[PDB]
Amino acid sequence: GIREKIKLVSSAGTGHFYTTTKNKRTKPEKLELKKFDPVVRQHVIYKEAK
Amino acid sequence: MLQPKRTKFRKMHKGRNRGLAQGTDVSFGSFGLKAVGRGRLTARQIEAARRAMTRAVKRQGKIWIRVFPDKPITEKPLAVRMGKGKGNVEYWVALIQPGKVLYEMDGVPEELAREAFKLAAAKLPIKTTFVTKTVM
Amino acid sequence: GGSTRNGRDSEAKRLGVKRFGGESVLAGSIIVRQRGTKFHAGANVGCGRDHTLFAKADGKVKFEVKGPKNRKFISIEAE
Amino acid sequence: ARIAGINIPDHKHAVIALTSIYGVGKTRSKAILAAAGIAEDVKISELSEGQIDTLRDEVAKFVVEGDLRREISMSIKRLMDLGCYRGLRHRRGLPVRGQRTKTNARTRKGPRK
Amino acid sequence: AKLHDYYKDEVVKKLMTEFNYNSVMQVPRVEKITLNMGVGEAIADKKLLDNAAADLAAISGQKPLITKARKSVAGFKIRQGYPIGCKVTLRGERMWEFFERLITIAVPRIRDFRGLSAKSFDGRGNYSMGVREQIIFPEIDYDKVDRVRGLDITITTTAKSDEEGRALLAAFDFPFRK
Amino acid sequence: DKKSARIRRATRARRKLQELGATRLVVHRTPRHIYAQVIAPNGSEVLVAASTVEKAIAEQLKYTGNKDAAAAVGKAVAERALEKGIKDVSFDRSGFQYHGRVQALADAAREAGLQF
RNA sequence: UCCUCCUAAAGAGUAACGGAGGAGCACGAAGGUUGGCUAAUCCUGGUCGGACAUCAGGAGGUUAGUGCAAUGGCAUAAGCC
RNA sequence: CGCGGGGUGGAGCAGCCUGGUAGCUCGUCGGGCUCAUAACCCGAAGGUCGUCGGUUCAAAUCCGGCCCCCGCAACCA
RNA sequence: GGGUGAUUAGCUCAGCUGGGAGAGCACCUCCCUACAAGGAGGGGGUCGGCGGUUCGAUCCCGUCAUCACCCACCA
RNA sequence: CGUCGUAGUCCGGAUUGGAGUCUGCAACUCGACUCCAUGAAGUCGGAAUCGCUAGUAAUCGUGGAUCAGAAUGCCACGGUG
Repeated sequence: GIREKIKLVSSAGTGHFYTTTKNKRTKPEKLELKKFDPVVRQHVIYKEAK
Repeated sequence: MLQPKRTKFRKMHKGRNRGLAQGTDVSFGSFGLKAVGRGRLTARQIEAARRAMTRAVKRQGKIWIRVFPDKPITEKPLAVRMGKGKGNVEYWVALIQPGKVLYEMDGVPEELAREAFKLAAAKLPIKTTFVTKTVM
Repeated sequence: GGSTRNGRDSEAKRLGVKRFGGESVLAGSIIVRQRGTKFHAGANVGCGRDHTLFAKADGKVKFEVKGPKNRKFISIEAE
Repeated sequence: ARIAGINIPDHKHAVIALTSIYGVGKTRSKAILAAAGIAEDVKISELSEGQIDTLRDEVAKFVVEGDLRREISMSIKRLMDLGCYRGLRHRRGLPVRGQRTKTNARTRKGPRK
Repeated sequence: AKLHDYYKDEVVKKLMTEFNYNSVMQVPRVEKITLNMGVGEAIADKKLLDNAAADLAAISGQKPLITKARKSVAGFKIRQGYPIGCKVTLRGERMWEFFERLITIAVPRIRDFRGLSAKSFDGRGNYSMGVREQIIFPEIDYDKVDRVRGLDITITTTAKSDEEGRALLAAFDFPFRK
Repeated sequence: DKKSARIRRATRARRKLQELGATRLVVHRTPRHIYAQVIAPNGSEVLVAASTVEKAIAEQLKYTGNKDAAAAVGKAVAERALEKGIKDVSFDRSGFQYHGRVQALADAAREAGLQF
């Protein structure tokens, strides 16, 4: 019960999210990652846990 | 005393005892005792055989032995309905086959080396032979 | 737990003998996690994540039988 | 400014870095300040402009450290090089003055934790 | 550099037949001056050590940094990646500039100047050559009355014997064994 | 010694060139001399070479180890490899880091007969 | 239930409620890549200096190392900067 | 996707719903008193309220979050 | 023979994200008068040993000692 | 009269040190004196607790016996009050 499961959203705008886990017990800093999607065809950073 | 350093793998299995041995000519003295048969020896049995030779020569000779135990034996106090696991270790053993030299001496006459190696024959599973240096 | 549970040994060793292949791929000994002695030739590379032996060729295997240490390389030659 | 000490007056009187320099005690540093024309009025810690030079000429007139005691490289033999009980007690954490050890023993040469 | 080429021009090269050497490539050279500072086990305030490292960076052309121990399991019952010193080591142009104020003069502050041992062994001709204590250089914000300080001076050489290092050391202001 | 450190920077590149095949350009240097040689896909034969040890290359230089000397070997090996129809190859650098004199050789080859 | 080494026979499969021990999760990093770097441990002198860590020298081990255990690979590093 | 409350000097618990003003009761310590210790008595010491923002002239006090800690309940593979 | 656990200051015992160990008694010096009760001032242990694992072991791992318990086997 | 405005201080004296001066059968050990060098602790004190009468208490001065030399012990005498 020691990790969070978060919803990251594209810097290009997406109703969908990228699904991943994060720290909640010893790191207050954020998780941000570049990913592709065929609606914007650009490969873009997904950010902020919605 | 007469056991190798402990390991996490101490429940060793029995093999299959077979012929041929490479070490057959004396290397510590001029007189020795050779197996000329096959079997197994305990860590108390080799010391009881050494003690019989020690008491036959006392100060007149130093004794050598080529044997130190390489496996334990797994043992339990009574028969059981079968069964669980594998029993614990209780004593240590060395393996012998016919060409092997077992014991050596040098500081004594041959007629006393014969007597000291005769005085151990009733403590051993095989009917041993006397060996000399024999050089031309 | 803890408990001695032993597990199962799972396949490995050989798949066939002599100069094999002639359809699509040269499948060698099915030995997993192996990167010590059995390899493909640089001229005809293959193998996956698990280092299970194969070489990328539609023809027939040949062995080079020589190399560094104990390397013998599954190779190709035209017939 | 540095003329004889290694310290600086911050709020204490002008006798700091002029006293205890291993050559000038509390009575003599007072006399040096008067000989340099410095007064005790309003407890000065920072001197007047160029006034350090008039003070420097007086403290460089006294002997310090390796010039205060200038034969200790030769006086050592009668203490450490030959048999010397006056030294042997010092190198065992003991005094050599006829000390009343039943009163003064303290911590610095053996606890008392 | 003021003085530097002398240490390969004629130093020991004028005496190399006392060693029966024929080529000037058989003769010793200096490689570096290592330096090592007494850290005094300090950890809880640690700013007086950072200021003593600023006074070490005042005598070395290097950036002040930290050294690690090689062991992560030891009889000292050590922790992982353990910070054990600083070095701040001198080679080339920074070593020849360091020779202008260090390893050359110590008498501007004295009490006896005859004491202390001046020995070393290495078998290859590397040395420990410090004469102890400091005279302190004229700078700014240096009136802190800072206590328990030490700096040990070692040399690394191209020499092949214990006496070749002792012959090369004669090119510096070192007092030698009685 | 630098040779024993240079092979530690070359054995992986060479084992990976053994997967690629074709000719190797074998670009090599020492502080006094620069070298290149086109060796066959089996290592049994050399096709053509160039170096700052050649009589005419060595005299038309101010130093046989300079960037201009590495460029002179680049222009020579590219001319001599173009004479043998060589194209579409990779750059083998014999355990050396590519910056400086090794890049000055590669740029001199660019308009002379060899591009990577 | 799954998994590393072994019983298991110069293919597999496999005994028994057999020998030694792991996984049910963690690090967006130990992922991708360019280039660089080289690892147990021991002895001696010099010191802050409380055996030995350190500073340097001498000897010797790819038995060091890897998010986790095992086993093998591995400095060509897939090991760490 | 669902649940009520607390965190106030060293504890315990008020104060918060009155925005501007720190309290009760123990403990801790200095004196006073005696044939021991103590108890009692008269004083003292410790306080922008777990903590980061927002609303406002103004926040312990009004609202949103994060952590420590304890009840309750509908849908929940 | 086989097995589960306990052993921490002179005493009784807490003490596992293992990391350089602690209170209450007791005792010394004392207060009160010559003591007891107890107020004030003060010290600390191969954590029963051995030998390992570990960055670190009182604690984990294998054993010996001291102490208590479980068992001579279902009909 | 001059001065600090409360600072571990112009406070404070133990210790680590120097060089002279005197006595004596002899002063390293187990003395005095002088002029100088280093200058810690101490910020009015556990549980608590001592004393008191009128030239007295308080406080600051003076002398002397024990001696060759040598007390903060011993015994005594004024001012101010």
